[PDB]
Amino acid sequence: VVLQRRDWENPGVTQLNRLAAHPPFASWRNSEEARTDRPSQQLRSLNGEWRFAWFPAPEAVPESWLECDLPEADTVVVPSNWQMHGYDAPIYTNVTYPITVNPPFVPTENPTGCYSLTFNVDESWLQEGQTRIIFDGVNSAFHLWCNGRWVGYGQDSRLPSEFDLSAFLRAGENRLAVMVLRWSDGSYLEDQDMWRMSGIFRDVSLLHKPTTQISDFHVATRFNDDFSRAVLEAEVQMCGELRDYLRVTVSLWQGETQVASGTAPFGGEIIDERGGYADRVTLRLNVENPKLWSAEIPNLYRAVVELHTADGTLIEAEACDVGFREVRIENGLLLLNGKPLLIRGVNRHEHHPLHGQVMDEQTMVQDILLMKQNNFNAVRCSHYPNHPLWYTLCDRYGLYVVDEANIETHGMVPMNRLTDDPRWLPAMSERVTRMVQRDRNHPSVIIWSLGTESGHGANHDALYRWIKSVDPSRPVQYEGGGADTTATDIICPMYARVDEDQPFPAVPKWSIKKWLSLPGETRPLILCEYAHAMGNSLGGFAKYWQAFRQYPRLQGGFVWDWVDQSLIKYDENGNPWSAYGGDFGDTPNDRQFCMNGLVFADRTPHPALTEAKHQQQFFQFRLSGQTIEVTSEYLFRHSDNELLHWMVALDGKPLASGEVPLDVAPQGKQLIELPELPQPESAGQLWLTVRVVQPNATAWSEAGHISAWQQWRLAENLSVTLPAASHAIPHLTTSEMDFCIELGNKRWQFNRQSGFLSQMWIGDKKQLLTPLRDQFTRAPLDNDIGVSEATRIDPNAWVERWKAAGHYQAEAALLQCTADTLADAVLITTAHAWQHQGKTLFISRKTYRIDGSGQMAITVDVEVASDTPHPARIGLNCQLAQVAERVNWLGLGPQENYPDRLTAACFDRWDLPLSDMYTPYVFPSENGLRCGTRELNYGPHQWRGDFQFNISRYSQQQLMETSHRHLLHAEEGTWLNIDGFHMGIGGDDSWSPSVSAEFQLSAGRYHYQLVWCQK
Amino acid sequence: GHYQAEAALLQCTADTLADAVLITTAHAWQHQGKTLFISRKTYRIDGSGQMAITVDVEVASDTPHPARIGLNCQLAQVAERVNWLGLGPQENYPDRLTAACFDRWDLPLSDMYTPYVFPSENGLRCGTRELNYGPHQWRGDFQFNISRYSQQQLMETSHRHLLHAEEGTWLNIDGFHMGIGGDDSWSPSVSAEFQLSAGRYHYQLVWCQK
Ligand SMILES: O=C1O[C@H](CO)[C@H](O)[C@H](O)[C@H]1O
Ligand SMILES: [Mg+2]
Ligand SMILES: [Mg+2]
Ligand SMILES: [Mg+2]
Ligand code: NA
Ligand code: NA
Ligand code: NA
Ligand code: NA
Ligand code: NA
Repeated sequence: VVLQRRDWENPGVTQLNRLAAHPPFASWRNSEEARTDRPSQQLRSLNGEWRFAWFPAPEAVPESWLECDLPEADTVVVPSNWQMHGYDAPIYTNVTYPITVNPPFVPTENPTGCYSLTFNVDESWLQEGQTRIIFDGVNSAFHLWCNGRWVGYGQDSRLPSEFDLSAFLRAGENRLAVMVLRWSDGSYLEDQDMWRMSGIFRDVSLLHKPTTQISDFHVATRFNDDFSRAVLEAEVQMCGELRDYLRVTVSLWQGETQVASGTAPFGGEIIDERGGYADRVTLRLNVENPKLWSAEIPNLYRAVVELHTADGTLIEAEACDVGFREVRIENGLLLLNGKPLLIRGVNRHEHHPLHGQVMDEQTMVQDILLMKQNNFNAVRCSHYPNHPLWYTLCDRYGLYVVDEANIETHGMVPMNRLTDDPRWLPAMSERVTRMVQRDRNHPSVIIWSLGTESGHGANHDALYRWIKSVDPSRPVQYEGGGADTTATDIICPMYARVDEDQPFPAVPKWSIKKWLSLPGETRPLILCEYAHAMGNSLGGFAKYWQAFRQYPRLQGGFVWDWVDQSLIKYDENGNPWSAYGGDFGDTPNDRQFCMNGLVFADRTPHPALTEAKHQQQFFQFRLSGQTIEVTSEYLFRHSDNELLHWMVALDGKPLASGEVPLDVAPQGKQLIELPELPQPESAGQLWLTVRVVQPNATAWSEAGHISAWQQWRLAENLSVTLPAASHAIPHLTTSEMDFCIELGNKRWQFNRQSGFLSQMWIGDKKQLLTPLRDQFTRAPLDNDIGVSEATRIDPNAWVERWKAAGHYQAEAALLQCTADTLADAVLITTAHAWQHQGKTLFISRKTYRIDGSGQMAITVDVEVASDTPHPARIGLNCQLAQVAERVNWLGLGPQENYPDRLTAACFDRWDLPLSDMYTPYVFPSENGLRCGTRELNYGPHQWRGDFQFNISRYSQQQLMETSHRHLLHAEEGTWLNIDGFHMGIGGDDSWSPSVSAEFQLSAGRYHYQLVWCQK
Repeated sequence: GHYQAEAALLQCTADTLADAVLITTAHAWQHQGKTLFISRKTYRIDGSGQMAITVDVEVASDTPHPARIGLNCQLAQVAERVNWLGLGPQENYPDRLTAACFDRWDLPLSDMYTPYVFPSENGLRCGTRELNYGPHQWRGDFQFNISRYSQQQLMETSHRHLLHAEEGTWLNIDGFHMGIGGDDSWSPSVSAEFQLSAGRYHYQLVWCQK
C-alpha cells in the first residue's frame, strides 16, 4: 500500500493521519509551571542517539526494518541532516531545481533515510489520555510506523508534523520506524537558494494530553487611541467530552503579579442560524496602562490558559508570552503602537557550518545578540517557518519578525506555473494555514509572508485573503509578480535601487523613491531583500539609509543576508576549511553564490557589518559652530542608557575630550554645547569624533557598548612654514641601462629599458622584490563577476568588460625616460602607454623627485581612453622585500573600507597586525583597502599623500587565480597596492553591474602624488 | 577675506635642465593670519618654445568653498576673433553646460562677453582643450572667459552701459569653477556636487605661440 500509493508524488496528499496544527503546547498539570515556563513532565524529548540506514530508493528498503533493527544500520545523533554525517552529498543550487522539472514526479533514485528509535513509554501515559509524537522538522517527506504498524505521512519540511500514537504504543519498550524521502512533490515548493539537504533535522518529542484537552487558543490585544487601555481577548477551543462543570480560566501576569483574570464555561456566542461553538469560549480581560511591546522595549506579560472543573480541579494548563502591541497600515505607513517603523532588518537562513540546517539555542542567541549589537531591529524568516525557539527568543530579546510560508517555486517556467494552478492550492494552503495556526500568538511576528519567488498566481490571492480574514492584526506581504500585486499590503521589492530604475518587462524594479508615487500607489515600501552582501560588498549602503530617512513611506528593508552558507570540510591533516557549491561533488551547482552574509558561517563579522551598524544608528547628529544636535530615532524609549563621548584630535593626536549624558525623548532633540577648544600649535586638520556609549549592561549588550558615532572636520591650519632645507645633495649616476640616485648610502635604481623604479637600497639591503609599476586592475570581487548562476558567461559584467578590453593583459610601453639634476634634487621623468593589440588603454606620466632629505616625491598623471571600460583602480604596486609585524596609518579605519563603503570608517591613527589588513573572504578577491589615508608606515617605509591602500602577503594575481581562501599561500615579502583612485565595490545586487556612476573611474584624467621615504 | 587676500611668496627657484628651464613657485593667500589657499606651481620652458604650467592648489577645509581655481592676466593683445576647441558656442558653466556642444568654435571677441544688465562673472566656456587668441595658444583641460572687462570692473559696476573696455584683454583660465546655481536667487542654490570642496586641486596648461 505504502509503495503502491506513492504519496510523495501526489500534491493532493500532503499528509495522512496528521493532527491539526496549533500553538506550542506542553500540557502542564501544574499552573505555576505554566506561569513560569518551567519544563513539563508531559513533554518529553526524543532527541539523542537513533539508528540510521541510507538507501538509494524507498523500493530498496527491506520489510524486516519495520519490526527489527538493521544490523548494518549506524547509530547517529538526531536532529541531523544525513549529508552532514556523510551519507550523501549536500547540493548547492540557486534557481535550477536539483531534480528534473516534471511535477509532481521525483527521481526514482530517491535517497531514503531510514531512522529508527527504541524507547521506553511508561504505563501511566497509556492508561489515560492521548500520547502524540511531534516531528518539528522532517525534510522533505516521511512515512511513520510504530511497533511495525503504519501511523501516517507528512510533508512540508519546516512545520511540525504530529501523530496520535495512543493506540500504537505498549507499556515498556517501543520502536519507531521513520522513512524519510529526500525528494517529494513538496520539493517543488521548496526551491530556496540554499543547500539542499534532508533528514530529521529539528526536534522530536512526545506530548501527553488528557482526553479532555485544550486543543487551540488564540490571543489578541486591542487598544484605545492613545494605548492607555487594552482588551486582551483569548479564544479557547477544547477536544474531548463536553460537560457542564468544565471551565476555562485565562489569567494575565506581569512578572509575579496577576493583573487580570476571567473564567467561563464552554459555549461561544451565537454565530449563525445553527447556533454557536459549544466547544469554544472567548475570555476578555481589561488591562489599564499596559506596558507595550516593541523591539526597543520588549515588555512581556504571561497568559495562562487553564482547563478545569467548576470546583477548582485543574485538568491541564497551556500558556504563552504576550506582547501588547498593535500593527497597522494607516495613510500609507506601517505603524507599531501608532508610530511609523523604520525597519533595520536582515534576512536570516537557518544555517550552521558543521550541523547544516539543524538549529541550536546557542547559535540562535549568538545571532540575535550580534544583530541587536549592530543596530538591527528586524529579521525575515527567509524563506520558511523557523525552529519554534526562534520566535520565543525574538519575543524576549525584541526583534520584529516577518514569518514566511515555506513556498518557493523559483525554478518553474514561468515562475507562477504552480501557484496559478488550483491543483497546487491545497498543498500551498497548508504551508500558509499551518504556519499561522502555529505562530499567531507570538508578539515578535508583526508581518506574514506568503513565501518567495513563486511569481504571482491566483493561489496567492486566495491565501492572502485567508490570512486577512483569520488574522486582521498583521499585514500580509509577498514580493512575487512585481512586488506590488494585489497579494501584498506592502511594496516589498528585492534589490530595487534607490535612484536608478530597472525597467524589466512585466516585473520592473523601479527606483524605490519613484515606486512610492506611481499613479494611484499609496502603500508603504519595505524592501524584503536589498544590499546583497556577497563577498566584498555593501557598496552604496549609505544611499539606502539617506532615502529611508528622507521619505516617510520608505520604511526600510531586510539586508540579504545574515550568514554565509559555507560548510566545513577537512584536509589530509584534519584542518577545517570553508566549502561552497560544488565542493561536495554536487553538480550542477552555483558555486560561491550561497555565501551572501554580513558574517562568516562561524559568526565572525565581515567588514560590511560595521557599515550596517553605522547607517542603522538610532541617533542622528548635526554640528553648527559649537553646538552638537542629537536627534533620537527611537519611537518609544528615552535615552536612559546613553552618554555622548566627544574627542578632538589633530591628525590623530588627542587635543581635548569629554562626556555629556544624553537625555533625549523618543523622536526628540538635545542640544550639546562644546566648550572653548584651545587652538592647536602645529598645522593640520582638526577632527571631531562623537560616540554614543551605553554605560549599563543590557540583556543584549555589555557595559560600554558603542551604539553610534559620527565625525566632522573642524578647523584646518594649512602648513605654510617651508621646512628648513637640508644641506645634502643627491647624485645622479647614468649608465645605458639605469639611472641611479645616490644620497649618502641610499640608492634608487630606475631601469631605462622599462622606465620603472626597479630597486632601492639602504646600504646593502634590497627593498624591492618586484619593480614599482602602475596598476589599473583588481582581483575581481563577486560583484565584478556578476553571476547568480555558475554556468553564465556574462559580457556585461565588469570583469568581462575588463578582460575583453585587455586590462589584465595590458603591456607597458616606455614612451620617455629622462633624468635631470636640480640644485637640491634629482628629477626622473617617465611616460608609459598601456596597450592591448594596438589600442592605447592608459597613459601614465610620472616625475620622481629625490631630495637631500631622502624623500622621493612621485607625481602621477594618468590618461584613460574614454572608450575603454572604466578601470578598477588607478595606482601603483610593488612587492616589498620586508615582512613586518605591524601596519600603522593616519586615515580611514580601522576596518576595510572602499569608496562607496567607508561611512562607518573613522579618520584617526590606526595600528594593526599585518594579518588584520587582509580580509579572509572565502572566495578570494581584492580586499583590505583603507581609503582617505594621509600617511602609511610599514617596516622602514613611510608613504605620505592622499591615497587608498592595501597591504598583504598575497598578490592581486594569486587572489584572482585562487578559488578558496585556504588555498592561498603567503608570498615572499609584502605586496603593496597604493591607489590614487579605486572604483566602488557596488552590491545593490551581485548579478549585474551595481557600482553607481559617481564611484566609477570615468573622469578621463587623474592626478595623484605620493612621498616615499624611510622613517 | 577671499576678495582681500594677498599672495605671500614662499618659494621661487629656477633650475636648468637638459633641454628646458624649470621655475618652481609657492604662494600662500592669507587673511588676518588665516591661510586660505596655497598654490604650488612649476613652469617648464623647453627648446620648442612651449611653457608647461603645473598647478596644485590647497584650499583650507574651513574656508568657504572658492568661486574658482584658476589664473588670470591682462594680455596686451586685442584681437578680433576667439577660436577654441571645447564646449560652445555660447556661455556655459559647470551646472549649465548640457546644451553646449564640443567642437571647434570661432567667434568675434564681443560674443565672448554676455551683456547681463547687472554685470558679473560672464562668458565662461567649459571643457576646453585648446584656446587661440592672436598669436597665443593655451592647451589642457580648462574653463575660460575672455573679454575687455576685468573681474574687478565687473564687480564694481552696477549697470552694463557703465562698463568701459580696458587696455588689453583680460583672460581668466580656470582649472575649476563653481556652479552658478539658480534654484532660487535669494539663498545658496549651488548643489554640493558643483561646489569646489575637494580641498586639493590639480590642473596643467601649455602656453605657446602658433
Ligand atoms: O532574490 C533572492 O536573491 C538572493 C541571492 O543570493 C537569494 O537567492 C534569495 O533567496 C532570493 O530571495
Ligand atoms: Mg504528496
Ligand atoms: Mg530563489
Ligand atoms: Mg533553557
Ligand atoms: Na522613512
Ligand atoms: Na544566495
Ligand atoms: Na542617558
Ligand atoms: Na579569486
Ligand atoms: Na557687478
